[PDB]
Amino acid sequence: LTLTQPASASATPGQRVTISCSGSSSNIGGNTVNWYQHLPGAAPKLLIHNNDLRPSGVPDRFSGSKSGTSASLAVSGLQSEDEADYFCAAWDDGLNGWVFGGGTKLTVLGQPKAAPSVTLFPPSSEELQANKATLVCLISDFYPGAVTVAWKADSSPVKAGVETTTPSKQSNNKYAASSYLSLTPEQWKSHKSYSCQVTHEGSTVEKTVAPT
Amino acid sequence: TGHRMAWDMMM
Amino acid sequence: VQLLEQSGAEVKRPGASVKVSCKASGYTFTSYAIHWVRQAPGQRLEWMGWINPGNGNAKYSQRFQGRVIISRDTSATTSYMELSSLTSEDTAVYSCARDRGFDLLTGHYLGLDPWGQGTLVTVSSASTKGPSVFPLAPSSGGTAALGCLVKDYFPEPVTVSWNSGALTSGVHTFPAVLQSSGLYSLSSVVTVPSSSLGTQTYICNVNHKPSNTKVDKKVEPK
Ligand SMILES: [Cl-]
Repeated sequence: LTLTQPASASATPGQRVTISCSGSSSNIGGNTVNWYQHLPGAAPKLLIHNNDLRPSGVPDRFSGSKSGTSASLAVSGLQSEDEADYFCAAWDDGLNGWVFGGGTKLTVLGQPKAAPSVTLFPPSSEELQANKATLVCLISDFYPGAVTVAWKADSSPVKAGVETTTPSKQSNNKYAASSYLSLTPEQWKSHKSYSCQVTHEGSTVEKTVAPT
Repeated sequence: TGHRMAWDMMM
Repeated sequence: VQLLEQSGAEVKRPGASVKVSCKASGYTFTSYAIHWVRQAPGQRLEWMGWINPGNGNAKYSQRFQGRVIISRDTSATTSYMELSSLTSEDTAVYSCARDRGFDLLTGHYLGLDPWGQGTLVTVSSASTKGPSVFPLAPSSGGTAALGCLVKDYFPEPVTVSWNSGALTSGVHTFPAVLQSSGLYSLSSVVTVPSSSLGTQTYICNVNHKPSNTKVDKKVEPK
């Protein structure tokens, strides 16, 4: 079954932030809530067990509470290292097993916006010789990690043959993504141009290439 | 079954 | 320190079965239950079942009953989860976790802790395929971007270096996209001085262990 958490939470350093978990009589109602921190590439770390108890090592700035069919994790004196995904867990009497919340991504506010760099490559002559054509739109150095990518043939929107990655963190803590438009050589050669258009925080960067 | 009862039976 | 160490990533065809292992250490294996859970891409954790490693008693979620078997080898302090009749819905990271159980003195629940690192299982009907590597010829100020498109390979992973590892400044290799064909593609790009383009050789080295393929693709100006 399901425990419900907000998709995200955010606050500035030093602030107090709370994350809620809602369930039913057959999980949170009757059993304890347990909370985990999840950092990239690492196994979940138990932060709170039995509603409100901290394991050894866990800073006292983490606390938990439960009331009726809901529960809350609070983090006070928020630090940048607290940026992570947090999820709740409880035994469910109907499942006779564990149920988990979908997790809440906690953002520690403060990093300024950064604009994307966009590079667009046309199909290589060798790929065209292999009877294929791929346009490659590479997007990097942007923050926050949310972008929209749109492609155009001449001036018209293209939806077919587009594949775009989900933005991923770079080592400089900005984000990157890539988008690919697959075409036949005939389509590539038949148009005046194709464009990759990247929108981020209400600003747009458009790059254009042409078979000419 | 509640969590403690279930855990008691299993273990 | 208590550890649960899991077996490596697996690729399976629809209809096959997979068996994932979880090696425990640092505590008395037979005294604590082991749970198995999974998480599909974009979805939440889902509990699959649990076992008392002392006696082998296993119990399962009704959603998996009849095609999951959880077992253990006490001499090897290892638990196994076998899932049969795989479909693409079974692509997920599979994780084990130790049940610390209840404190017999206080009645407090002590938590599932620690957890294993997870094992990715990918279920796909795609056949192993080495990539076609295409040069992305340089594009400019005092620097220029050039790269390689690593197209249509299966399964993951591919490794990419430039100039046999002698070039790292300004290298950016992007995460792969998974296409509707079930094949992956990725790109790697490097930023280099424009003044070097006439004289310096740039080669991307792509290795795809699963198809036993290596490509060294020279990238020239056009
Ligand atoms: Cl409980």
